[PDB]
Amino acid sequence: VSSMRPNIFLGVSEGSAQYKKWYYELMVDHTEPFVTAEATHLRVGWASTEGYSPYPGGGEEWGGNGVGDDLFSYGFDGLHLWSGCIARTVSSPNQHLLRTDDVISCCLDLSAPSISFRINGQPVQGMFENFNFDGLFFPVVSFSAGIKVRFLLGGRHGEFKFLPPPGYAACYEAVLPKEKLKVEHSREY
Amino acid sequence: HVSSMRPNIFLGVSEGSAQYKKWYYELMVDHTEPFVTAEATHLRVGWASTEGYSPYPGGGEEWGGNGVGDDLFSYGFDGLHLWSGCIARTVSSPNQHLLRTDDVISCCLDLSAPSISFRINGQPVQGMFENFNFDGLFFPVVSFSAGIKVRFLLGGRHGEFKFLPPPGYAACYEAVLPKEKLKVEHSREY
Repeated sequence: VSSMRPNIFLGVSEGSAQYKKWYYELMVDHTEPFVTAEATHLRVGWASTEGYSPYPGGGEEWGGNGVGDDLFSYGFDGLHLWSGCIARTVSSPNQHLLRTDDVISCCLDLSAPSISFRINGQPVQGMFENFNFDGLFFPVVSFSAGIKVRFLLGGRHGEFKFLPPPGYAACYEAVLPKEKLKVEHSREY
Repeated sequence: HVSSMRPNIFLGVSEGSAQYKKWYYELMVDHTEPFVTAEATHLRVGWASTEGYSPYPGGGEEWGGNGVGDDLFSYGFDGLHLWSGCIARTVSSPNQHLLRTDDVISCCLDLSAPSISFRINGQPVQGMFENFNFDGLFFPVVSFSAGIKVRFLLGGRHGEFKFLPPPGYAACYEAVLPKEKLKVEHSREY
């Protein structure tokens, strides 16, 4: 499984009076038809830097693993929410596994805290809430071979298809000052 | 304009056993564009240190994905020049040229010297990096403009070298953390 993420890192510093509600969308451009359902993986959501792999000297690195396959990430696959390698079904209109032209809205509310999703503008009935966190969250997607997706982070270069829920800010605005917005892709060698 | 790639191989000094202090990999250039006037190209390969990561709140540190040699924590070669701190140092080699299709660049990191040196199509590049501080962990890295296609040859089954590493050098592939899978990360402007 491959993974992609932008360089957008969201957290709370107590007393900083930060913006705490963040929104982005993912558009699915292509999935592979001629592959089996067990060989297909497409999940989108959020992950925490607390899930990084440790290195000598206190270093920590993103592992690029499947969204929801650990205790520090939270994914949606169209039918299910994933966390801790466990899937749970959630309802949405016309619910289906993620496919070409789906637009997934991803919501992170660090004041709750909560994570929720929309599919093609419509609420997904089921959320993650009151999870403990100790790190920074980033948008993330994981996918099997040949799948093509794009982050829509807001603004001229990734316009949202849907209006964010009240109180939510566009993820592109959270880039660190002086850094350029970039997308990182991880794949097995 | 410029993208960057790296494997998850991190090389550094420790107080433990250190049979291998000299590390080697190759980069194969699969495609560069022939000469065109409407665009300038960029292709640099070498090494970077985690000390060049960008700091984030809470002590986080992230790879910036910037051009190799565009800061004081990375060390790049482009066929004609070595780059560090955004400055180019002219070096020489036989049959000299900016990197092009089918070039194989050897990259060498010697943590005992310390030094970073290069070969091009098997021949030594005359001019190396030597009088640098080498704090942090080093990783192979490449930076390139759009449409350029390159591959790391790190050693191991999936990336055999075209040339023998110089005496005393070990393949980067051997330094993967034992619980990690070998992956390549690609950074691109959004």
